Amino acid sequence: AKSKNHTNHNQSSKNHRNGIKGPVPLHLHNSKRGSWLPALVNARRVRKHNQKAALKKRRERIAAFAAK
Amino acid sequence: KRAAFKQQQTESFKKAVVARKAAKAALKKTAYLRARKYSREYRGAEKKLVTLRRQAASHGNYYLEAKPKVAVVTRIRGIAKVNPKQRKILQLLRLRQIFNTVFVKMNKPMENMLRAVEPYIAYGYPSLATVRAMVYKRGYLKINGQRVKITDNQMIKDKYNNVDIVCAEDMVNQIYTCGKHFRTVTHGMWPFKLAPPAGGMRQKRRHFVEGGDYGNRDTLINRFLARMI
Amino acid sequence: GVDLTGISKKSRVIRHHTYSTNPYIKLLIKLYKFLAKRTSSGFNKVVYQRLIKSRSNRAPISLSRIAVVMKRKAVFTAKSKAAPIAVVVGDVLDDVRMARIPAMRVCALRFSKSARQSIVAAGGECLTFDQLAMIAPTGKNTYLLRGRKSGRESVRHFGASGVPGSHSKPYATNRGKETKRGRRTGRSYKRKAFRHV
Amino acid sequence: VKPTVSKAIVKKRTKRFTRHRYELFPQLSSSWRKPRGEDSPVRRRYKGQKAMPNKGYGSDRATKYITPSGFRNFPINNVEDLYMLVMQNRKYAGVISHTVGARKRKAIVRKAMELDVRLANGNAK
Amino acid sequence: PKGNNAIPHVHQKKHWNPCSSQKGNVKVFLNQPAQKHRRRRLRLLKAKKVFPRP
Amino acid sequence: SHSVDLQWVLVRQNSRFLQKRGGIRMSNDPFNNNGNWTKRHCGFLNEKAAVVKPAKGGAICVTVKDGSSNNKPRQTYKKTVHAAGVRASDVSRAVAAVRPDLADVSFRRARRMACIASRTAKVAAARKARSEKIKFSRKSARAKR
RNA sequence: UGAAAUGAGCGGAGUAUUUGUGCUGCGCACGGCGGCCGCACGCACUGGUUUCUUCUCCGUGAUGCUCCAUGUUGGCGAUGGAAAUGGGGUGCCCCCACCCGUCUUGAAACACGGACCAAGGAGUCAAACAGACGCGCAAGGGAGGAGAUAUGCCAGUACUUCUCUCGUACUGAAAGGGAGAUGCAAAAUGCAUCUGUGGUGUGCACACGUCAAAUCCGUUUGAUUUGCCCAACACC
RNA sequence: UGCAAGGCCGGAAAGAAAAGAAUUAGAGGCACCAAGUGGGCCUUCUUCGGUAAGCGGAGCAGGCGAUGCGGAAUGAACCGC
RNA sequence: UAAGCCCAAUUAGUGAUUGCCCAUUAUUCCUUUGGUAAGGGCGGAAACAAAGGAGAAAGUGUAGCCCUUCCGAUGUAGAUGUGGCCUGGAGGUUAGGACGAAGCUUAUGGCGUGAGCCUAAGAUGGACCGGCCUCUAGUGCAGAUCUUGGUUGGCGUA
Ligand SMILES: [Mg+2]
Ligand SMILES: [Mg+2]
Ligand SMILES: [Mg+2]
Ligand SMILES: [Mg+2]
Ligand SMILES: [Mg+2]
Ligand SMILES: [Mg+2]
Ligand SMILES: [Mg+2]
Ligand SMILES: [Mg+2]
Ligand SMILES: [Mg+2]
Ligand SMILES: [Mg+2]
Ligand SMILES: [Mg+2]
Ligand SMILES: [Mg+2]
Ligand SMILES: [Mg+2]
Ligand SMILES: [Mg+2]
Ligand SMILES: [Mg+2]
Ligand SMILES: [Mg+2]
Ligand SMILES: [Mg+2]
Ligand SMILES: [Mg+2]
Ligand SMILES: [Mg+2]
Ligand SMILES: [Mg+2]
Ligand SMILES: [Mg+2]
Ligand SMILES: [Mg+2]
Ligand SMILES: [Mg+2]
Ligand SMILES: [Mg+2]
Ligand SMILES: [Mg+2]
Ligand SMILES: [Mg+2]
Ligand SMILES: [Mg+2]
Ligand SMILES: [Mg+2]
Ligand SMILES: [Mg+2]
Ligand SMILES: [Mg+2]
Ligand SMILES: [Mg+2]
Repeated sequence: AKSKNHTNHNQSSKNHRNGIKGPVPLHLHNSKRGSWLPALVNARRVRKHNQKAALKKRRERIAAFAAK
Repeated sequence: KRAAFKQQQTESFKKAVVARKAAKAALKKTAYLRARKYSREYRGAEKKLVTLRRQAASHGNYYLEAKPKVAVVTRIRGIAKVNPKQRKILQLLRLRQIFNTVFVKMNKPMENMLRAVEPYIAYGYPSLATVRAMVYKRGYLKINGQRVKITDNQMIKDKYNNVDIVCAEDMVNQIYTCGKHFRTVTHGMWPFKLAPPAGGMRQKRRHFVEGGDYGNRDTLINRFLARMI
Repeated sequence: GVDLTGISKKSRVIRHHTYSTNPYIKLLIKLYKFLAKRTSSGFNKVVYQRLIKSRSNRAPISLSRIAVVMKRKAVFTAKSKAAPIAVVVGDVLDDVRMARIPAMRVCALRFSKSARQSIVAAGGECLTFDQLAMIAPTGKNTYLLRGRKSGRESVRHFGASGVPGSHSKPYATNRGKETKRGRRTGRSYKRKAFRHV
Repeated sequence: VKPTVSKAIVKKRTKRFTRHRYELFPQLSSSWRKPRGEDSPVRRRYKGQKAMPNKGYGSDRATKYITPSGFRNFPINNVEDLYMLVMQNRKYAGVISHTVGARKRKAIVRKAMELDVRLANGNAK
Repeated sequence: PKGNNAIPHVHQKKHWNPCSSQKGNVKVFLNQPAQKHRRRRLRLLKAKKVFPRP
Repeated sequence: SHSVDLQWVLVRQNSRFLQKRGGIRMSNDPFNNNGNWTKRHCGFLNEKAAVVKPAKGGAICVTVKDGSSNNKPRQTYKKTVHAAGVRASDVSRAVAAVRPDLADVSFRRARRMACIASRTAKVAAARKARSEKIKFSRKSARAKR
């Protein structure tokens, strides 16, 4: 026998029971994979240099603190 | 006999008692001065407006009154069969039960919200007597998430911790004149819970203009609330 | 009636008592509930909550990790001050990958025999919580630590391994069975390794 | 001995909660059972039907478990059990078990008279 | 529903369970301590019989 | 070694001194002044304890556990008998000398013992008067040997 | 029924304060005209006057952690086959009230099963896997089979080696290969040290300061600066 | 020494003025394990097929189903709650 | 001369503001129960014989350690909790019985919201058995055109 085909009667109520959650903020999950490659490669070189600078900065802080 | 730790407890308690009595006497004097100041301000404002109206009439002009700044809103319908948009607004006004009542500012953002839920509310412009009666008779504060009746001025001072709100007359003045601490005072109070109006209503399903009850009824709201408080 | 629709969704599930059957755990809970109620330190409150927690949420810690974090704190501490006491609400286990360690004072619910021997041989002391309550009632000059929870096999198994961007392990006993279709491009399709979120 | 005075007993409800339609079938006991029928008028709370138990009928905690005499019952089986009630004799009254024989009951009653301990099911005196 | 579980291979589709129509195919170890005692007793008796040989 | 706090955790739910009848929890511990099943009143468990007991005649006896020989059951409890007419405050002071937190309950128990002794004499006399008017038919005597 | 009376009400002492009305001073404000004229009596000077109107000021912590315990006048009750108050039983009056279980959007139904009672009557046992919770040990955990002697009451308990199994390392179809940090440097297996988070952002507690509110003046409750950041998340 | 990108150092910050110039019975985020259900029906506004139907098919919302109570004499869905 | 229809009032050109009746709703008072619950007390202050009294546990859950305060409470399918109730057997512990155990009968009351527990009487019976902490299972019936036994209106009828 025939039956109901389709309806959207109760769906809005179901979606709002646990609410419609907002988006993740922009500073999270901001991966750069798939972007324009030439700019991606150049940015990798700068980040490698910055890590070496960070290590050097900590050593100087330790030596200065020990000297009081 | 009492020994060791039982002595300094007695001495510290003795100093606590006298300090409590001194603080209570100081607060009573402060509340007396502020109440006297407010009453003189209210009388002076009324006499000023009376003279201004007389001057305009004697020369054929008109005097335009200032637009109302405060409204009092009460819910007059149950909780059944409410659309989602109306349901959301009534929750943001804290009107979750029939015959709950609140004070709101009568500005443009609030006016458009009251328009969307008109069939559920009756509102108007309160008077000094109405504000005073609600605070003294139906006034409750939110203390640690509990609904606590106001019974002395020390309770008010501890709740707000502001030098401008120390007594019950300070709360009345802020609400009635829409002072700079209007939001702080009203947000700190539990929503008012009132009784049904003695003598009945006309028709809750029609606007006041049509002979019903809901909508804006101006200063006639005070007669309505006088039978509910 | 009052319109309180969806008000039960703001309730939170918190344990108020322990499920343990250990009388010594019960004694420690009694002592630190008293301390948390009657003092003004956050250390006692945190210790009380962690004592209430369950075994799976009290992951063990490594002696090498303790040593590393203690050194990183000590490099920026004046030489006229004493090193803090490491405090773990859980178990401390030995580490064969690190042989040389400094003298440290550690308090924990339980020590393995190897860890106790290593600490004593290095020249430190192993303390219990009842001793700690007398040495530092308010937790002054301490270092609260937790063990690692990520890296467990159950955590590695959580999720569906057949959706794009997922790298969870499937539940299977035969390692060589669930290859081919759905995991290689040559067999119909391959699950995508990456997906933007 | 006189029991300690308490506030008046209220007893929110005195009638028992009996099973639906137990009067029409001899085999059905009057012990309460929760009706789970889909069309049951008792479950659906019709106006003229029987009521159902819930938490609102609970008794005042100040006067709970107190017998009309003003004491609370504590079962006893021999003479030595009386010494538990010596200090708190204004709060608890002893109840002798059904299976205690007549020979032993004579010793329990005689001892309780001297200690001034009330027996719920004593004899005369 | 089924959810996320291991795909089962329990291998119990033959008539192994003894029932009203099947003899079954099972082996239990309820005689293990008795057999252990019997073996030790037999070893002691054999040693006594073949004394003094190892 | 093994403290009172540890032992109370072990025996709180199950002990031969715990009488849980009906819904009431009582204690038949001989060294309990109240009959309540609490850690404070469990005299068999505490390091120090004191209890008020009646004596022959109309006297009141105080049994004290000093906590110096808890590993020798034969020498654990020592009795100090006081003759009749002793003030109830004097008895409480003897108890308070070993455990100050039992002073109030021991005072009330001392008065209760005195009232029982006087009532027993009055009841026994009345019963004997009734028994003298009854012929009876049998009476047994224990052999003196 | 005063076993804490917090009182404009109880107690004590004064019998005068100060709220309003009326009248009125200066300056400002307000209205009209084009600075002068008006001010119904607005703000400041807590402006003056006392003609009317009104009471004013002090006082009792818990050395009580909690529960129970206290007036007046009559009727009934003087130990009985007594009185009283609760239960229990049967009838009656006024009001209320469709037959249970079930499938179903919808049952009371002209939808099915339903004469009465007793006894019986339906999510169990085993194996593989996973999650939550309890317990032991921990880079290790644990057998199983079997033996040995207490042991010849005892199908239990006590003891034991190698081994076996899961794990400490993964990856490729396979032949195969196989994971530290820092510094100098740039070697087709580079060299040197070994008390050490590979880096960045956000991140308990603790340590050093500062600011608020409250305070029985001992200290508390919140914020924030800096350091290290544990667990954890994101990007490399 | 211009633009792009990643960092370091320093300053300022009604922490968001005034003009009707928001409000909240306003603690955010993240996981693990699992049930029932997958025949619906009615009403308000908008509608498609049909002469029409207590007929068939859809959009938004509220209900009955799963719910009594007080009203419309009586009624699953109407009015009040 | 409505007890009908359309308007309009509240005791009526006299004096200014609510005629009356009926809810599982609103306000308020008493009691219960559960919290994402909020606070206080818990070193026995001193003193006190019969011929003012008792209690006072550092605590999820009880006959709740005690006291104060605020808020919520209906519900099919379904999920979870309970120092929640009941039945046959096992390891412990503590009792009862020929001056009468189990079983059976009830206008026998008492207790608990309830599952149920306890006492009384037998003008019943004649030999075993109760409470508490753990362990264990062939562990709770109103209906399946359910199984077996007995009974029964139709009926002194065809
Ligand atoms: Mg369908
Ligand atoms: Mg009406
Ligand atoms: Mg409507
Ligand atoms: Mg790992
Ligand atoms: Mg009852
Ligand atoms: Mg239904
Ligand atoms: Mg499904
Ligand atoms: Mg004392
Ligand atoms: Mg006076
Ligand atoms: Mg019916
Ligand atoms: Mg049908
Ligand atoms: Mg039906
Ligand atoms: Mg029909
Ligand atoms: Mg059918
Ligand atoms: Mg191995
Ligand atoms: Mg070898
Ligand atoms: Mg691995
Ligand atoms: Mg390989
Ligand atoms: Mg390959
Ligand atoms: Mg603004
Ligand atoms: Mg179906
Ligand atoms: Mg159809
Ligand atoms: Mg259905
Ligand atoms: Mg309805
Ligand atoms: Mg009609
Ligand atoms: Mg309540
Ligand atoms: Mg419910
Ligand atoms: Mg059986
Ligand atoms: Mg009968
Ligand atoms: Mg069965
Ligand atoms: Mg049956």
